[PDB]
Amino acid sequence: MQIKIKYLDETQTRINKMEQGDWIDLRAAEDVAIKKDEFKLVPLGVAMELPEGYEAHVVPRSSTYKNFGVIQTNSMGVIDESYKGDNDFWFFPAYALRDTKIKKGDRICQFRIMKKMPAVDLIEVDRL
Amino acid sequence: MQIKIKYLDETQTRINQGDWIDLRAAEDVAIKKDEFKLVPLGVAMELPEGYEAHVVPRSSTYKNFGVIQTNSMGVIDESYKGDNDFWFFPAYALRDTKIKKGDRICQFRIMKKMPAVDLIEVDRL
Amino acid sequence: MQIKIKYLDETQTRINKMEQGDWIDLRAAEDVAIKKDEFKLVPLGVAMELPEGYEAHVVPRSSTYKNFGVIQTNSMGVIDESYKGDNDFWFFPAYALRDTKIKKGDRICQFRIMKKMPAVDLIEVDRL
Ligand SMILES: O=c1ccn([C@H]2C[C@H](O)[C@@H](COP(=O)(O)OP(=O)(O)O)O2)c(=O)[nH]1
Ligand SMILES: O=c1ccn([C@H]2C[C@H](O)[C@@H](COP(=O)(O)OP(=O)(O)O)O2)c(=O)[nH]1
Repeated sequence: MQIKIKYLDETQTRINKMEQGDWIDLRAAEDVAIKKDEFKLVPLGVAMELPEGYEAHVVPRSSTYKNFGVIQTNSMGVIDESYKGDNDFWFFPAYALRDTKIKKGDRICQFRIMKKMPAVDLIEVDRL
Repeated sequence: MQIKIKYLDETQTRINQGDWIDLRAAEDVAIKKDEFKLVPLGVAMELPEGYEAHVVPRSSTYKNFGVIQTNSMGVIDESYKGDNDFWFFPAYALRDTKIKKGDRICQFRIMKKMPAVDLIEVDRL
Repeated sequence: MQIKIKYLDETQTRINKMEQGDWIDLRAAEDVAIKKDEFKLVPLGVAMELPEGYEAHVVPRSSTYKNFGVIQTNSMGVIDESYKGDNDFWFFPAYALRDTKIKKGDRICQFRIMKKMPAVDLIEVDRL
């Protein structure tokens, strides 16, 4: 199956090929400084069309906290197959636990795709 | 396949493919900066056999409410299916905040449970 | 399908799993004290060889916040099949929101396996 990827501009680092199944590192599109106890949506400089029936999950890297002192505010980001527009760029929602500087090109998070959940009928009941 | 849902009361907003599903606050919940509260979602559910639920914030949850989910991602097992097994969102407030009854606060999907696997102890890898 | 598990030493409480595919709790390998607003990588005292083509995901137990006042700084840890060396021990990255103590043996996080994402073609495009 395939992913189509548009970059914000020619200066964004092209990302890893995916012929092995490993999660794929995504990078800051520009310098971002965040003060302690402040929040920033860090641009990742990438828009994607994911295979039909799939979604992507985004979490921080293992060394993200050590190096940058940030947590991801939504825990795990979900990118649906439908977020496939030419302006549908990806962002890492960063809350800083300490004063920090993130530089353009720094790897800041990682993503993989997964099959979206199957067809389900929700049915209300009065008692389990 | 089917999920059976019981709602806490008649006032809870009935929920609603493949997309993750929005869950909502069952009552008003005020949380001060640096304080924690379990936010009731006013739903109990009987998931399909051999499936579990995963619960994460919505993308806009932090912008709108200034809360983070303290367990990162909640796992609701197939076996949490009793009549009193209502779901909760564990919220830590990074600023003073006010959640209102009915506000969408998190979202869930189901996923097949891990395969049968045997843990074997070895003294070296 | 199996997982090979090596323990740090004899004093580590062996980890049992449920026949059903429940997530599996892991424990702290030693007594760890963490101050408010400090970070510690909490050793779990286990190294594992996961089945081929699988990865593990590590999240906190629902009760970890209430019992120990810590969040997991990477949201959800990804353990690849490749992290199967004799000194590839697993850790829970903990940030304390209050002064806390975690005891040796305490069940603090939980894991399951999942198949790795399938081989996919990343293909750059000028517009979506
Ligand atoms: O974010 C979550 C996570 C879990 N639960 C439900 C399912 C869970 O079984 C119960 C509380 O479980 P527990 O007995 O505290 O521990 P365990 O998670 O091993 O069941 O709450 C939630 O409502 N929200
Ligand atoms: O929550 C976690 C996340 C990962 N690891 C392990 C697996 C990982 O391989 C190693 C850190 O190595 P890395 O090379 O910084 O990251 P990765 O292997 O994720 O690229 O720590 C943990 O013990 N706990």
